[PDB]
Amino acid sequence: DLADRFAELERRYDARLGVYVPATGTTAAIEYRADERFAFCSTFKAPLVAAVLHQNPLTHLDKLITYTSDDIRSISPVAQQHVQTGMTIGQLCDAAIRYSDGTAANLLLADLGGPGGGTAAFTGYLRSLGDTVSRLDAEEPELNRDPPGDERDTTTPHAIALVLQQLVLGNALPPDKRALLTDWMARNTTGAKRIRAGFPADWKVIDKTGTGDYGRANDIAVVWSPTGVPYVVAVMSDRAGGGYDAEPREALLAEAATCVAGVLA
Amino acid sequence: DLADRFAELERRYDARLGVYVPATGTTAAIEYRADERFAFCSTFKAPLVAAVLHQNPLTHLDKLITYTSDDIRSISPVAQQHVQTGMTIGQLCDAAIRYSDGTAANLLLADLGGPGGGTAAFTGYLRSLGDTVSRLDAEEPELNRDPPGDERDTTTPHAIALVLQQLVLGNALPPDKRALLTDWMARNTTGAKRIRAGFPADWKVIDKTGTGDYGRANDIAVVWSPTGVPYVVAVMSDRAGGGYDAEPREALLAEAATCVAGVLA
Amino acid sequence: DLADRFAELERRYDARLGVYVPATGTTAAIEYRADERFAFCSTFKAPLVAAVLHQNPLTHLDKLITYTSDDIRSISPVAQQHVQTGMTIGQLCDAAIRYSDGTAANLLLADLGGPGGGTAAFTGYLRSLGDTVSRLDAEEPELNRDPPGDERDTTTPHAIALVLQQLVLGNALPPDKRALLTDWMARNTTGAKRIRAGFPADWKVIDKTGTGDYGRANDIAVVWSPTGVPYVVAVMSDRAGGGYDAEPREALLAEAATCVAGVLA
Amino acid sequence: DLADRFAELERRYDARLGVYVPATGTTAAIEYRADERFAFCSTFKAPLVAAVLHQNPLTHLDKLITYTSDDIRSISPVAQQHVQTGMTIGQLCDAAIRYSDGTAANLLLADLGGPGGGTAAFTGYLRSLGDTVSRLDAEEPELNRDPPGDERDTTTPHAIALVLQQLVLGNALPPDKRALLTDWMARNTTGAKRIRAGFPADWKVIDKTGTGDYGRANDIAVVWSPTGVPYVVAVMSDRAGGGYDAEPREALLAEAATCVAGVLA
Ligand SMILES: CO/N=C(\C(=O)N[C@@H]1C(=O)N2C(C(=O)O)=C(CSc3nc(=O)c(=O)[nH]n3C)CS[C@H]12)c1csc(N)n1
Ligand SMILES: CO/N=C(\C(=O)N[C@@H]1C(=O)N2C(C(=O)O)=C(CSc3nc(=O)c(=O)[nH]n3C)CS[C@H]12)c1csc(N)n1
Ligand SMILES: CO/N=C(\C(=O)N[C@@H]1C(=O)N2C(C(=O)O)=C(CSc3nc(=O)c(=O)[nH]n3C)CS[C@H]12)c1csc(N)n1
Ligand SMILES: CO/N=C(\C(=O)N[C@@H]1C(=O)N2C(C(=O)O)=C(CSc3nc(=O)c(=O)[nH]n3C)CS[C@H]12)c1csc(N)n1
Repeated sequence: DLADRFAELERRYDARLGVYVPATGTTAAIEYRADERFAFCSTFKAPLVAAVLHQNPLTHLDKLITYTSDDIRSISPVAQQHVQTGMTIGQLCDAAIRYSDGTAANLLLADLGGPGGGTAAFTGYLRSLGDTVSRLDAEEPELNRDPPGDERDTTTPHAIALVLQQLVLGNALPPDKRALLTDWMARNTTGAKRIRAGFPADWKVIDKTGTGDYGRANDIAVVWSPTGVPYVVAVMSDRAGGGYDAEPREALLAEAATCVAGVLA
Repeated sequence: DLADRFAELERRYDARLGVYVPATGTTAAIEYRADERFAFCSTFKAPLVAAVLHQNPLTHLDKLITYTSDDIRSISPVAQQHVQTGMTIGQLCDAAIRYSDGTAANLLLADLGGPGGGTAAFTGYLRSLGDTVSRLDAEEPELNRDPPGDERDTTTPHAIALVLQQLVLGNALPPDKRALLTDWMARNTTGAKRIRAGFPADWKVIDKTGTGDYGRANDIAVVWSPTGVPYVVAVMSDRAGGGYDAEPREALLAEAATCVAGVLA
Repeated sequence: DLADRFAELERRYDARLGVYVPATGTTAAIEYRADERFAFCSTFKAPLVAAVLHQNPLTHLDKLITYTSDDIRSISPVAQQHVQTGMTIGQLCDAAIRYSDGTAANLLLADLGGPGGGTAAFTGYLRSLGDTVSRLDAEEPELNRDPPGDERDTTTPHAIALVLQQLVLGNALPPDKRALLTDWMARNTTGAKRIRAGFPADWKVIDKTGTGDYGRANDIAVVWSPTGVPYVVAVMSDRAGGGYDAEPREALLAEAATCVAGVLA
Repeated sequence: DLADRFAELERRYDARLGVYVPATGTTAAIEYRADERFAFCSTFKAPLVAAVLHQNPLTHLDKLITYTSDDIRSISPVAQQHVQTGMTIGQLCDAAIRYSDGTAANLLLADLGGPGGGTAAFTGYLRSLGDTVSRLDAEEPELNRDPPGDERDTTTPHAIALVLQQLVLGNALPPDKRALLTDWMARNTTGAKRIRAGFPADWKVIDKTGTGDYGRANDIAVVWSPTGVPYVVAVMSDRAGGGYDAEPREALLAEAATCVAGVLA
């Protein structure tokens, strides 16, 4: 009867909603269109940062990347402030996660190197995690604009929830780097109205948002109950019936999250 | 399946849990032990203030009540500091609700007058509101200590939820007096870890708690969704099998509330 | 002033105000009528519990005292609830401090034993702390009623501040017992509108209030700066010019504390 | 003696501190570097909203402003989530004040119109209020980065306090519009550790913060005594000797506020 409530939310917001919460020892998985494809949008920036941490000896975080105003593409609140100074890899990681900085993500992808500006290597990083479904094909901002049904730049709530589970709660990264990724998501500034708005204040929430055209609004999160039990929540949505210009509905993700909180409480 | 989650909570906390949320236009009633009896404890102080407001002109709120050190027979955080100054009816209403002041409640009961020091007149007021179930039989502090199974000083989640619905959302009180009751409950200091802890921060919660021996912990609340839609939530619990000294589990009420929030989201 | 502002408070509230803050390494002492005598009222209950703790092994805390309703004099919110059960020394300590229970204080005095119902031995305990000025002569409730100028049941802001400094910050008690006394004062329920109201919330305040006739209102506190630096604050007041029923003005004490906070910041 | 206490705070925090509290009927002005220039940082957003409120009917708040990803050039916690939805003038006012949203302020400056993207018209509004000292020369984020000694984008504690006094306590705005400005500042999310942290909990505080490079940390507030007596408090600081990256010290502002509270108590 959770599917009835999610399909109810879909009706309310004229949206397609994807929800996945991996099973734990105590709780069964929650699955609503969990294996349908949804566009990454900025949610790839969290595993992208893990890709950078994984293949680099950490001192790489201090490597200074310079760029020009021609490189500033999509919402980049931090990169627009540093054309003159450049930004270290660490600052690009910090910016890409906490401010969803689009230029920072492109520079970090470029740092992965290879064809398609780093997107083949980023997909390849996902494969190293066991995710054979997801793919990144374009950079910011084009990766938000693929039409509905196009498999490029998509993940599934199932696939990305499992990816995030390994990155934050599992062993994808050494504890060294794991802590840096976790802290950046914990101090994310873009998620206040999504999964975080749907869980009671005394649950801890770390998350990475994603937003794009066709009313795409995602949030992937790790949440901790007041007793300290972790759950991974992937909530993805789009509103393709409204066309390219369809507006994201953040309240859909908050309400879907509150529904999830009630099953996990 | 909500009932299954409530039974799991009852198991987790060694508690008996009662939940009632009255039906609305869009939502069905939520009922768990909705018609079983649970001890009022201080939850009676919310309708008590309404009873005093109901039978008195607003100007009665300024009447100064004086009392003695002999009247301090229970936890009275506000009245204890005012034996020498006296206290206004308004301040007793404020104290009974916001600080659960025990002496304030006895003075308001006496202000109702009649047999049992006001206890008969308070019950009759509940009866006048359609509450055929509830009964107040003692004053503070005895009304918290009736043994399990004793019908005295008990209500049901169903009955107290319907009482509270009429007081805050219905027309039991004129708008001026209703606004005073709502404001006192809105500024309550005792409910932070109960229904308020289980609802997301962007839901508005006004409540009146109750706590007693036998692990008794209640919380009656009016909550507003972020869209401004009101619901009445009565959550009552005790741990009576664990004896007189059983500790209340506030976290039980917070978790029950999170379960309810997920169904109302 | 500083003395101009305290004397302005005396004008505003038509009161006599005594303030003492012992010198530290960083701050000079604060003194306003610091050596004039003011009535203890319930502030003696904090050193009384220290007297009881010092004289006895912790196991003494479990000793059960029984009493009758004839012993219940003065404001005794806890002892009124336990005539039939009796109370252990520990809960008598708890009640005397956190609820200013007058009956609990008389029983604890009796446990000190000796002439005057324990008041000579309690006085003697203060002398062991270096306080040669203060004296307890009567029990509850008579100790609140001495006329102005009468030296009985009086202390000075100077003497009691240094008494409390030794009990909480010094070594009058072994760390075991020091923690019990400190925890009781930290969880006091009667001081919300006195020294606690005058200090910013991120200053930690532990206190013991005192209230009596002739507008007597005292508060003795240990406060901790946000960086963790402790100060002892004694604020004592009376309004004897207005006679026996002069009302205490709690707001004088909150304001005096705010003045003290401003010099300690 | 207050100036001595401020000079010590300045020593302790390696900071330059400016404090102004306008005179009242009962209290003298408090002045510490009241006429030295400090950078506005985001404290200008409070009179900015006042300017928008003043030269437009209330219904203007419903006007929908759309903007692009290119407009996100500073920390914009609300506006970076509404590139696709737009934001009303009302929502931009809310955001500029409560979240210090940088894009929101730039969009509001554009709504003021005129040369320099609105910076001339906003300064002209300060002139109409009698502020001959303050000037805004740049938009977000440049106005936070001017070097020490540069007069651009600066105000004084004296000037900003007098502006804020007129806006909240005077008659610069009609009461309908005055209440919106007051309410936004009352619900500000950024000031918990500054003037609000330095005042006792029972003082009402509404404020607008500013933070920038060179250790700049400002807070302008209106505070109400427990008696309901209002004061305007401007506290500004920088640590400019420590360079561009010198860290702001919020505790300096809280301690300065505690000093002022002690004088106003
Ligand atoms: C968790 O998100 N909540 C936010 C929010 O968006 N805050 C952001 C966050 O994490 N921020 C940070 C930073 O990155 O450290 C900062 C620092 S921004 C900055 N820091 C520098 O060191 C520097 O050299 N330049 N700049 C520009 C302040 S708030 C913003 C918020 C805004 S108002 C409010 N109550 N919360
Ligand atoms: C004879 O009465 N017995 C009482 C009693 O005084 N009951 C009253 C009642 O219903 N009250 C309420 C309230 O409004 O809930 C309360 C709960 S307020 C509270 N105090 C805390 O210290 C705390 O940590 N959390 N909370 C929530 C105070 S007792 C009074 C009692 C309380 S616990 C226990 N074992 N007995
Ligand atoms: C800091 O003080 N603030 C108070 C306040 O007065 N709280 C008190 C405090 O510490 N209390 C305690 C207790 O003694 O533990 C209790 C428990 S009283 C109690 N416990 C038992 O186990 C029992 O068998 N019987 N009884 C009667 C609850 S509130 C009161 C307060 C009132 S409303 C609110 N939010 N806080
Ligand atoms: C180029 O601009 N540089 C800025 C800047 O954008 N300044 C703005 C300004 O005045 N702002 C304010 C505010 O309203 O006070 C703030 C302070 S609020 C805040 N910051 C935190 O880091 C945090 O954890 N919690 N909270 C509540 C955000 S930056 C913005 C900056 C911020 S810190 C720094 N070193 N530079």
